[PDB]
Amino acid sequence: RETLQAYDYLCRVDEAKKWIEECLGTDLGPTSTFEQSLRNGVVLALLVQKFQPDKLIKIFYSNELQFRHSDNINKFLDFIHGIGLPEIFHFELTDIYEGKNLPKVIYCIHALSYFLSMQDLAPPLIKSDENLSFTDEDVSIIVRRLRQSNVILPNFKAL
Ligand SMILES: [Hg+2]
Ligand SMILES: [Hg+2]
Ligand SMILES: [Hg+2]
Ligand SMILES: [Hg+2]
Repeated sequence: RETLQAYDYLCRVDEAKKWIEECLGTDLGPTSTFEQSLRNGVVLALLVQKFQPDKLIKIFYSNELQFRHSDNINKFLDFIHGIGLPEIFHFELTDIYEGKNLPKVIYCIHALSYFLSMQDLAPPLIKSDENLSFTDEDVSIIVRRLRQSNVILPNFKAL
């Protein structure tokens, strides 16, 4: 069933969101729109900054003029490649910039969080509460997205 699959994925997104919220110490909006909110690269770039306090990272989020998403996105990619993590754990610019594989981005955040907490450089990702749920609207939206793509959801369990 697509609904059950949608339910599963929404919990993974919620877990990734909560982990970064805890890391950035800030509120990051609804889970149903979290993936889309990552496309401009700001949040991921802030994650980098946090782990590289000795480096100044120019992050762009101007509301007066359009900024280059890839600039913030490449900051995150350089970081996950720079710490030597396997390519299988990452995502590509297109996946997030064009939103062609947002779940991969979420999987990437899960992977990163595991490696980092494992090296205890950060608190661990936390499995969603068992009673954690979402509105049918949010779930149906996920189902529609799955019906519009050929994307296959990543293997979170194996993490
Ligand atoms: Hg779930
Ligand atoms: Hg965290
Ligand atoms: Hg933008
Ligand atoms: Hg990653």
